[PDB]
Amino acid sequence: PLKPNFVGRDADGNVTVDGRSYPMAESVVATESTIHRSMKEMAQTLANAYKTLKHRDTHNKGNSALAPITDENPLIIISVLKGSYIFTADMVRYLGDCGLPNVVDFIRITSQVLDNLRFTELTGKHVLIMEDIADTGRTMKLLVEKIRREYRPASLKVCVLVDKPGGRVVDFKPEFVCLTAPTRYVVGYGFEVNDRYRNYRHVFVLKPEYAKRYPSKL
Amino acid sequence: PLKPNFVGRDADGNVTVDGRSYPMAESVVATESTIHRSMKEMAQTLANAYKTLKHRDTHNKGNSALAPITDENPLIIISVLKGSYIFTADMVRYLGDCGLPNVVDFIRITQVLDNLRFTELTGKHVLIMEDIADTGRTMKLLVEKIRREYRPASLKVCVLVDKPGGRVVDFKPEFVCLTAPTRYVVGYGFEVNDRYRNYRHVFVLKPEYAKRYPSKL
Ligand SMILES: Nc1nc2c(ncn2[C@@H]2O[C@H](COP(=O)(O)O)[C@@H](O)[C@H]2O)c(=O)[nH]1
Ligand SMILES: Nc1nc2c(ncn2[C@@H]2O[C@H](COP(=O)(O)O)[C@@H](O)[C@H]2O)c(=O)[nH]1
Ligand SMILES: [Mg+2]
Ligand SMILES: [Mg+2]
Ligand SMILES: [Mg+2]
Ligand SMILES: [Mg+2]
Repeated sequence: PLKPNFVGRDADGNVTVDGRSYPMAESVVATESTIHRSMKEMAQTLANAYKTLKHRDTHNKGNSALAPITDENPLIIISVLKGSYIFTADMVRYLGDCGLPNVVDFIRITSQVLDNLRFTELTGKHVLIMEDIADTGRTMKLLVEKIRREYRPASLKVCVLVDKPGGRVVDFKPEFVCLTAPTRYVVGYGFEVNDRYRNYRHVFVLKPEYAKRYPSKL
Repeated sequence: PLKPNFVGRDADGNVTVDGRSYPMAESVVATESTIHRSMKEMAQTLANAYKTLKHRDTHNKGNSALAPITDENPLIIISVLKGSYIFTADMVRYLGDCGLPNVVDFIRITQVLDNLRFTELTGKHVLIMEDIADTGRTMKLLVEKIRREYRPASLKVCVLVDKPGGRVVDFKPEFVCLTAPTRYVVGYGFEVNDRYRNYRHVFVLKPEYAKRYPSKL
């Protein structure tokens, strides 16, 4: 993933990355190597932010003292399906590289809650939401409020792969931001049009003429 | 991921991979570079198996002819949560390298906890991506259910790990990355009460660690 990537155009005028054409792409927001550089650095930022904190001991319920973040009481990561699963898969491995014990549960929402968390012991825990992109801010603002009210974690913060601060309509600022995008619809590396393009290794601005390309329900 | 990993033992006799100690590990099943080599080879295998197949056109429903596998009508991948999500993340990008259009939806089972949201699977080629087959009961039941309820044109299973020595029902995955003995493994998607899931290598767990984390998450 961290081999340098070469952006160009083919003879048809389509964007290429490393010689492969992407007819749906207007431009390149970030290539694979750029994305993974930001994720590795972000994992270290996260390790540094969390590794000395303490929170409620649920490994041993007979204990009353707050406990360090360990395999016994790891950082709780809430990963928002579907858009975050690839991002989360790469991030948790880089967090392992940095020695930060964590466990992952998923929640699936619209942008409301389709699939609930199955972790039940979040009160008094350090909890980190891993989310694909913040645009108007409304989805995360609502999710953060929901988790805070239902569980009352010791802390609740958001890490996004991409922030689009130009789209904000509510006051919402993710504590941790890997990449920033212009105020456009992006696809690639988790981002999709009706699930297409999600498995690409780079993030692109979608051509407007592709926005309605796959209207048939899956 | 694909530079060869060094496997050793530290002064305490614990397994090391690239200088990092894993006290919960009895031994290494496969390191990261080996796993990713097997996944890249599997992605080519999958692309060869599917690239020329034809299935129902739901992109243009006015077309009665079967249609090739394309962005318009991709391979449907069902990924089994939670155990398959890292395997699936890596595999779909290798499938992209091999030019096989695909889309992923998730099903959560433990019993079915969270159903698919895709609904239009009739007459589609569908591939299940799963972490490990042991007794085979889990996949035998999932396959029967998907066949019955969705009626795909074809339904196959790709597992990261097969433990054929544990097979005790009529189930055989079509596509297998790695084959392992009948031992409990952890790392790279495999866990003990969610621990060790984010490690980059697959290990045999020490039996002493099997009950290390009894408390509900
Ligand atoms: N694929 C894609 N989805 C986006 C983009 N911007 C926002 N989203 C979607 O909208 C959600 C956030 O919406 P918000 O509530 O912040 O406006 C994201 O989680 C994602 O589903 C984008 O540029 N590309
Ligand atoms: N972590 C881990 N899980 C296993 C192992 N073997 C079987 N499983 C679990 O059991 C499920 C399938 O079991 P089966 O129904 O084939 O016996 C897997 O999806 C996984 O949850 C193993 O060696 N390690
Ligand atoms: Mg998401
Ligand atoms: Mg999504
Ligand atoms: Mg699970
Ligand atoms: Mg699974």
